[PDB]
Amino acid sequence: GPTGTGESKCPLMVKVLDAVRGSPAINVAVHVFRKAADDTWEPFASGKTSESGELHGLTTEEEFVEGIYKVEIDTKYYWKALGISPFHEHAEVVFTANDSGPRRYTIAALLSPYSYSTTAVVTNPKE
Amino acid sequence: GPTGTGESKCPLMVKVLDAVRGSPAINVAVHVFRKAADDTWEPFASGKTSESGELHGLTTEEEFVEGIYKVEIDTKYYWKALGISPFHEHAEVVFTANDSGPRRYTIAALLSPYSYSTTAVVTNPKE
Amino acid sequence: GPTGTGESKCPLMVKVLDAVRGSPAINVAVHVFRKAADDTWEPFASGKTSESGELHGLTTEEEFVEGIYKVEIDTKYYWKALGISPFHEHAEVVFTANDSGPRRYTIAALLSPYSYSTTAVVTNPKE
Amino acid sequence: GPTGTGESKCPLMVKVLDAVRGSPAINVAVHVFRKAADDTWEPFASGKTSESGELHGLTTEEEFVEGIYKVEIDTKYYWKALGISPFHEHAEVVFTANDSGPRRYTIAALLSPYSYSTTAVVTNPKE
Repeated sequence: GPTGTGESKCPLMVKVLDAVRGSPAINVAVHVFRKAADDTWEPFASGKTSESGELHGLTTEEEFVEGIYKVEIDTKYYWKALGISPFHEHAEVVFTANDSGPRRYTIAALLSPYSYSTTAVVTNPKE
Repeated sequence: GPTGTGESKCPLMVKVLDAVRGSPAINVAVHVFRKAADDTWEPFASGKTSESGELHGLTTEEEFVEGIYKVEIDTKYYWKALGISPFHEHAEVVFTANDSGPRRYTIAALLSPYSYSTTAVVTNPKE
Repeated sequence: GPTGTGESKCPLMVKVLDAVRGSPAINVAVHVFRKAADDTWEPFASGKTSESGELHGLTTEEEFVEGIYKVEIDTKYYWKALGISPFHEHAEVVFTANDSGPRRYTIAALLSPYSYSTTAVVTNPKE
Repeated sequence: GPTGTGESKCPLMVKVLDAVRGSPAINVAVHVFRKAADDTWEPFASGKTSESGELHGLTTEEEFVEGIYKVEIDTKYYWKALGISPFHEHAEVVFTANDSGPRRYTIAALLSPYSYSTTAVVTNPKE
């Protein structure tokens, strides 16, 4: 649907859960970078998790080209605002998106102070 | 809404993901038991995961009384149909539901052959 | 020797870690069970996790035969001492032991108030 | 001694486990980095995981000072040897080391084609 920037049929979605409260991790900053030609990391998109703990509308299909991306979840300020001191500075996820035709990626993350898991769920663009 | 048996505003929902394929764990058997008065386990409800890897309509609010329940995910036949031999016979989750007023429980599970994580997300009945 | 029910060779070890504090879980109660004839759970061995979070010397090679064992780790109380109300009554791991050999089974567990991940590390013994 | 860059006291250990095979991950490449002045990543230490999946003797107490270190574990290739196409380029763990002490840091990681969980076990040394 929408082309350029925005939501569209969300080709990239992020979900954060809180393993200490058993609730969605609300208002967590997410920073997406893409591997640019000079090998450095260029800012691709950014956003905060909603009440449901999800971040949609990060990019559109026409913008989400092949490449390597890194999803940075700023987990530390999340715990610090909770008064808890955490171990990691953030949690990043690096991958090759789109090198065999367009896909949908759902990057899910379970959080705890001294531990974290990440899972991706990829699907082939359906109606 | 609906009272007795069925879906309603789903007071108990289950979600299974596949950590080896990066996809929803489809058609996995889920068996829910409740701690009956004689301490044994009585069958409460059952179902299979859908295409989205979720199981809804297990019970209604009026039926989901306080108590201890065990959600059995029959992970082994899941992997065996995939030709993979797994380590656990199944994955169960035991908890005390409703001892402080009604809640909604989303039991999520990430699966792998020799490992598995489970997370619950509980919320207070909203509109 | 010591054999019977003690370290010796250790065919089964239990490791419990605390994901909120970033430390091992000391004094968690663990109760191993074996599946009996009339399909019930007969008490096998038990103990408490040490200050390093590992539980050694539960059974031995001569007594540890092929079958279905159940490792139930008592987490609720663990969290309770910590002044934390957890979601689970406990954590259990149901598996078919031995098969083609006594080998070595390590059961790992990572706990959070609302989550637990488990892993079995079955490796070949030589000493 | 050995100090400098070797076991000795081991302020930082790396543990890599394979959740698909139920075994430790042997020969995974791990590269530790330290955050430098001009906020970049200066190579610190590196090596390969042993047959038990642990990587010992990376740095030592005198050389391991307060700061931001980065443990990047090269998983993609690991899975590749296994004839499995993974989702991640690698796994990294970004953390502030030392603070109030050299202590001991254990970085645990559990891998799957589409997932990885990580945990830091920072415990008090006495030997």
